[PDB]
Amino acid sequence: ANKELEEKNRMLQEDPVLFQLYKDLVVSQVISAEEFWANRSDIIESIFRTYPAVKMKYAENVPHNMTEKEFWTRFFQENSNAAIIKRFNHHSAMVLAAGLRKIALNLKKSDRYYHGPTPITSQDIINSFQSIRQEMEAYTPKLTQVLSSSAASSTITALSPGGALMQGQMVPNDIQSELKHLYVAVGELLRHFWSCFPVNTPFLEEKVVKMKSNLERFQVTKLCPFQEKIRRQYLSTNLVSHIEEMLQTAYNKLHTWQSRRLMKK
Amino acid sequence: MKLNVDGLLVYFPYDYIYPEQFSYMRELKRTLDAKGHGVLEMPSGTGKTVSLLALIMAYQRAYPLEVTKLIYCSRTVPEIEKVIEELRKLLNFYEKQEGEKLPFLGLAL
Amino acid sequence: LNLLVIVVDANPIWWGKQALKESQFTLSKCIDAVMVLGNSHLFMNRSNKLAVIASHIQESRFLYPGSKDGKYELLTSANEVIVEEIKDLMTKSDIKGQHTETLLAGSLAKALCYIHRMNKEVKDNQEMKSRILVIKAAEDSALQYMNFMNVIFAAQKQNILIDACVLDSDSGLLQQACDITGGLYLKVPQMPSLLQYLLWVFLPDQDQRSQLILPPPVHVDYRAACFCHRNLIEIGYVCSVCLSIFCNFSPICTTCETAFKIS
Amino acid sequence: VRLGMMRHLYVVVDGSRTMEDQDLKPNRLTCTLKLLEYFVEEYFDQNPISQIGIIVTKSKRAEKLTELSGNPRKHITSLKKAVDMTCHGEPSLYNSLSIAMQTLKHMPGHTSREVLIIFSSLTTCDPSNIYDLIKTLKAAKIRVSVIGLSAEVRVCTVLARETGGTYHVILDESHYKELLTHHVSPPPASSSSECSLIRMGFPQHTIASLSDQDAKPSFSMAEPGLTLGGYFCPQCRAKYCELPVECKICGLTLVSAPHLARSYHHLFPLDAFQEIPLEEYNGERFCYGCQGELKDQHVYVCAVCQNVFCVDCDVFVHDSLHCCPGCIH
Amino acid sequence: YMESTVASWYEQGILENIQRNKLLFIETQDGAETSVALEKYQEACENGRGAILLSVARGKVSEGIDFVHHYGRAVIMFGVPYVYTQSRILKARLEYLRDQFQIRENDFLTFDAMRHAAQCVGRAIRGKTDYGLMVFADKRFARGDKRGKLPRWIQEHLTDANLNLTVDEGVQVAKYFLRQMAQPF
Ligand SMILES: [Zn+2]
Ligand SMILES: [Zn+2]
Ligand SMILES: [Zn+2]
Ligand SMILES: [Zn+2]
Ligand SMILES: [Zn+2]
Repeated sequence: ANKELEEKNRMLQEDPVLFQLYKDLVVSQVISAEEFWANRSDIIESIFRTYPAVKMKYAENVPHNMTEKEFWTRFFQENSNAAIIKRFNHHSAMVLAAGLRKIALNLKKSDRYYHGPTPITSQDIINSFQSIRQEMEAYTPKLTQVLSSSAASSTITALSPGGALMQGQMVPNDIQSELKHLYVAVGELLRHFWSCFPVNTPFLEEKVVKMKSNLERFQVTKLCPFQEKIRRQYLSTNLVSHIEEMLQTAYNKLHTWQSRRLMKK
Repeated sequence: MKLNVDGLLVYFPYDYIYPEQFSYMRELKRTLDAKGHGVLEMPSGTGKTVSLLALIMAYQRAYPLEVTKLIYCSRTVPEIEKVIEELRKLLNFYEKQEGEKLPFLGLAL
Repeated sequence: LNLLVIVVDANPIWWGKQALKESQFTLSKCIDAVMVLGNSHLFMNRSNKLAVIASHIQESRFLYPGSKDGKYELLTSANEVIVEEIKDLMTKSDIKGQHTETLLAGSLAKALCYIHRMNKEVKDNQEMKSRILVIKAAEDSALQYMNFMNVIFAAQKQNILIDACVLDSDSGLLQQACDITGGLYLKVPQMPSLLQYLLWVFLPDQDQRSQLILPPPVHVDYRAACFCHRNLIEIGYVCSVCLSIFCNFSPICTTCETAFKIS
Repeated sequence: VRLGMMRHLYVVVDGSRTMEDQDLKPNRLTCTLKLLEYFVEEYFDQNPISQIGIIVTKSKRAEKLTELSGNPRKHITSLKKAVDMTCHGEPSLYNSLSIAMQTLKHMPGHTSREVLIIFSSLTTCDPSNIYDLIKTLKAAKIRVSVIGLSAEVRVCTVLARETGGTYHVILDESHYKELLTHHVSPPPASSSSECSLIRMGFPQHTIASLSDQDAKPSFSMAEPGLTLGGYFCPQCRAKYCELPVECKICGLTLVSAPHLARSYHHLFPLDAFQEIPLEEYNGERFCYGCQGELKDQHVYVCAVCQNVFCVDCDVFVHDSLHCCPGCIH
Repeated sequence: YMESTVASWYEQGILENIQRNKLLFIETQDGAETSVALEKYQEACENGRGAILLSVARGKVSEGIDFVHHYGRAVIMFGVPYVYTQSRILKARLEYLRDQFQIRENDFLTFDAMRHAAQCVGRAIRGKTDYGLMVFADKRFARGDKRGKLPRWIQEHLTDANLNLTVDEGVQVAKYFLRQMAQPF
């Protein structure tokens, strides 16, 4: 069965981003599209599930030279007294049947938390203690001692934007959408490329797919710089270099892990 | 759980008894001591069976000649099965307390 | 209204080192500047209230729960009480060589629970916007990180702003602390002119802080390190019990003793 | 007692029409959502590494209102949107638990998978028997702790006790607050629970290097404008607006040191302080914690520092600060 | 009488609303149907659907069955249980008791009603201290004679404040009492 074709038809226009990126991977003819998917009323329904007799009657009386309004009409249509009680008992039983279809912790080193990841003679204490004890025999010098005009002016100049302690562009708009779309494409493909990269996966069938994805990295990064070139030759302003870091770091991881694999071999 | 009933000391399997159980046991012991037919009512569906059985067993131990045996009747067999379960639990508790088997027989027809 | 709390780090070791150095700045002038700041804070409005805490190596003590010079009676009482209590605390103090690092986490905990008590007692009609103007004066202690982080998170939940005013040293823990709760961080390099910094950067309350230009926040280095040799690490291997940042993959982390199963 | 610091929790809300009944002062559904907003925010504030997910079940169908995420604001917005939900239909425990199981099956073993079913309508119409699903839940070690409303449901009682969770029924709104606040805290790890090391990454906030030289412009990663500076990743190298967040590429959790430090108080619970009403030779009128006179005949003391704390001081310390001020010294 | 009431509720919309709120099961003279209905009722009680079991006080099911925790939580009594005043066997049984042992006919009739009601309403308190409420939807029970002949344990719990509650007031107090009993000891 063409289940893949049916799914592609379903998602062809319902979701714009998914098909946009999947098509983009083929617009420049990067790779085959197989890997793309390889890696990744109420009343009548209630009656249908309630009355098996109604189900059989519907199957035998499927609309044929009749009308659904007439079928609806057929629904509602001491001997009668006991029939009502029996009907409730049977109906509740049918509803119920339809609903029933088949370590104390111990530690040896706690001061490590007291000094967590945050990083980092005797007569001196005596001298400082006595000196500070004798320091404050006089108090309330606020009248002049606390502040001076020259120091205040220096502080205000420092607080000025050009002073110390106080250091002090949305021109492009349409380029924003293109950058977002490119970032989404990079994320989409990096997801599969990094899906099993961190795990060692020392198996033949597991490593085959990482090798294929690593080649796909070369093949996609082949086309990325061409769009980069198109965008660059406009104004030579507002450089977009963050995208380069992702590609270069992915390449560095690829090559370093290749060398590590060769060393392990 | 050994209860120092006014008449005698009576064993009891569960940990605690409500005051209504004390009243039930004392009234029942009064009736047995009088050796006269009587009627009494207790609310709980369960618990009355264990209290009654324990008191009757203790009275039998104290005055075996006074009472030859107990004939405990229930409405239905499914119900009397629960009674025999309660009696089995009580006998196991008493046997553990005594440390050995005693000449006591209990059965349902 | 606003409830201000000044947590002064009056470390005798460091301030007495300054006294021995005979530098221009002194603990007396620091206390006077803090006093002036509190007086101005209450001067702002009647409903506003303040409190003061002093830190020492042993413990931390509150410095605050006619018109002889023609003075406002309430501020006169504040001046007298703070002066007397600070002199008493500095004059009387035991000596313990083993413990010399200044204590700040306990003082901040006292401040937080004091603010909670005041918030409970105050009438529900008026809303109180409390603040803690921490004034550090000495290097922090490594062993206090955990408790200080606890109190910082409690302050974040309770909506109190920790405005740090470190001087003579940049405490990474304290800057991290104020960054979490959004309090301002000012490092005054001119100690003699410290009070001008208070009457501008710190004095304005949270109500008007947004609608005012103040020095930009300093970048915070949220570093992580393994528990072995104490060094920056970008990737940490924590477990589900210790929640501890470690060096490298190990059969079992020492602080856990758990029976980790390989895979 | 071993505790699972990292837990993926699903708050299953039922959009039954029994929720229409205004048993509580406001509408039942509105009250549950309003309080569940607070529950979500507090849960994130008390377990940053953990993440939450909401499944809304109505008309015999369960829909994922919000997938697993580390951002409380997104879930809060989802709650506010759901406040206006029609609230008509009948819930299906099988459907809701199956959706939760499908999402949680691929979750890492080390993390604790948990479900909190806020059950309102006692009925449970399901396509398949739930006793069979109970076996799969036990096999998958997914803790399920139901909170019933106005009903002691037997199927949910057996669900909770068999799967290891706890069952409760709302006595009133105040007790509802207490129940959810209790469920906020991490549950103790039982014998079936297992612990394993989890890869973690610690990013550093970065800005323009020097006067916007060799800048690193970028918009966001899950209408974001250009950002001069922000967080980054050791491996993704993709700008992240806020932390903590799971990597969109690596699959590794990015989280800073304070977020981890926020959970140490769980490992270090504070021992309850004995309450002595009488003064007991406590001549200090001022409470040490708050330096205020003790206006009530109550005092609290530790077993180490032996300090004095009033009712408010002790309550606050054991509730929020989670550490004794004087006893820190 | 049960059939007549059920038929009236069916003609009105009350019965459909009851069906929506909770499952409904009814008793019949035939033992096989009674057993099947009760077997399904137990499963309904175990599940969250719930069940409303309509039965007759003289029905063998009422005497045979025992209701425990999460079974027959709220026992509803619709009307004082009285035997038909035409069955001639009871006429001999009753007039003979009047002639000998000197029991008034009304006295014995009310005794036969109260004993039967106590039998059919006393099941919810089986054991293990399982909460539950017994609501009697009949002003006759409010009469002093019925209360006096009621068993002591039920009567002493019964109070004048809730003796003759309106339907709505009874519903509210039942909700509050269930709230109180929900919480642990
Ligand atoms: Zn290391
Ligand atoms: Zn560990
Ligand atoms: Zn990443
Ligand atoms: Zn206090
Ligand atoms: Zn303490």
